[PDB]
Amino acid sequence: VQLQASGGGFVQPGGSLRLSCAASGKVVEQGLMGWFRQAPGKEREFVSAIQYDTKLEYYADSVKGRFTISRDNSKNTVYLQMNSLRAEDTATYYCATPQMWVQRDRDDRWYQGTQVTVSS
Amino acid sequence: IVGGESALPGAWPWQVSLHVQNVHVCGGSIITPEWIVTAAHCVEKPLNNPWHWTAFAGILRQSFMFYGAGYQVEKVISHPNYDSKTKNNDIALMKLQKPLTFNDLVKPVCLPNPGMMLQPEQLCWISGWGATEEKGKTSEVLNAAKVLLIETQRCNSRYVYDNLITPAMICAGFLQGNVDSCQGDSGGPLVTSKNNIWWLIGDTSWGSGCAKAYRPGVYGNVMVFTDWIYRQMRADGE
Amino acid sequence: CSNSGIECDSSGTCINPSNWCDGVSHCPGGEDENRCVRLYGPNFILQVYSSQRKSWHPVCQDDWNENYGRAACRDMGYKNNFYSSQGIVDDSGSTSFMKLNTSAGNVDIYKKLYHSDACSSKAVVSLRCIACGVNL
Ligand SMILES: *[C@@H]1O[C@H](CO)[C@@H](O)[C@H](O)[C@H]1NC(C)=O
Ligand SMILES: [Ca+2]
Repeated sequence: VQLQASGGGFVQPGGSLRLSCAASGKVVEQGLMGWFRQAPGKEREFVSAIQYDTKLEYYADSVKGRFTISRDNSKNTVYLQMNSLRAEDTATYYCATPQMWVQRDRDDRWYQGTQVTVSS
Repeated sequence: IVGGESALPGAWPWQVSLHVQNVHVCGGSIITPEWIVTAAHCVEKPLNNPWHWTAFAGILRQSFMFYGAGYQVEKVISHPNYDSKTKNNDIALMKLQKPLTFNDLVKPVCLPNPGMMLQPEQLCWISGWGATEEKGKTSEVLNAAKVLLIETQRCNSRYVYDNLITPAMICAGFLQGNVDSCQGDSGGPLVTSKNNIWWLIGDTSWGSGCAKAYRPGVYGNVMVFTDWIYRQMRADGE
Repeated sequence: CSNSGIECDSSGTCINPSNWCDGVSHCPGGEDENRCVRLYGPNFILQVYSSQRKSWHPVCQDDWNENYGRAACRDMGYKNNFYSSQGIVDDSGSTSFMKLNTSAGNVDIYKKLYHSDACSSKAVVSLRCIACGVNL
């Protein structure tokens, strides 16, 4: 499956953003979709995940309560609604499948995303 | 697996394909009808949830691993001292909801005993559905390859992994590359034959690239983890 | 640990080796009482940790049978699994053994054995709990 993240930008602290993840390929391989992020010099951090039927979602502790993950299956698009953004949320945000985010090579970088910057 | 060949039915009957939502994500090794050894980096949140996982045994091809032909996972247990940043203690266990049926195609591998007295460059085998080339896609077919143990002294040299190989890790492969595990082989077996028995001595843990020179594969040192494994199985039984 | 003490896994709690596998749980997670049986070497020599001698010792074949072997397999976490067992000549360099007390009662398998300097059968138990490690 091929994934394309978009919707990032520069926002002020407390502002909001909505990211999109366009997927092309077999839907039977998108049963679990996830977002992760990476700041310069820091290890990548898993953010959120959602089941295809939307009956199960996941949030990391650092974003729980502020982010909301959702799906539109008529478009095969995964959304990440990010509210109450802080400077610590600045990173490049990517979307991926488990077969992509579980990596034998932790520093491999075949994972393209969208840049999100929070600063005043 | 880079630089290997296709596996015949029953060649590696302990190998399983571990699926998240019916897509291969990691390999594993059968040790009892219900227990599978895999890697902790396969099951970090949200993949610590057994609901997501199914195991496929005795099936060489991903396309024959249909929804419903797999064994639902009941428990997922990561090593309590697993450190994701350093990859240290990278081992996990999965318990199946129902026992496997052992036959010619599905059999367990033996846990290693203390005092195996393996050679410094012991001959080993790796298997899995990982990519056969760097940056490649998951293999449709189960592959396998011969790799040699690489002493931790040599593997920690400044031009290899530079003191990153802990006592809970072992290196295997070739310093000249060409044969190695790769993306998609995580959690699968590193086995060796001794006294006419196949022993599980490693689980595919990490690497830098695939089959590159002076970057061999690093595997969880199963021998170090056997006390923890027995404790988990003992606590489950009663 | 100090003074040849054994660490309770990685908990930071060290106990005297005489309290390792002595039937009483002294470790925070009971680590001293749940790994008292092991299989040594490529020929599966059954060994049990002796609290009296503070060391591992092979199990003497005297009076041993499959019921005792199955209890040993269960103590190691193999549940109802059992494959094979044999009395073999010891070659692990052992100078004493763990011998079976036939009238020991209903306790843990490692508490049915006592330290003994000789086996009457001149053989030690080799135990395999599951049929494993065979391919094409
Ligand atoms: C065997 O067990 C019985 C019952 O607990 C005990 O009275 C006896 O002393 C034991 N024998 C040996 C040789 O330790
Ligand atoms: Ca004790």
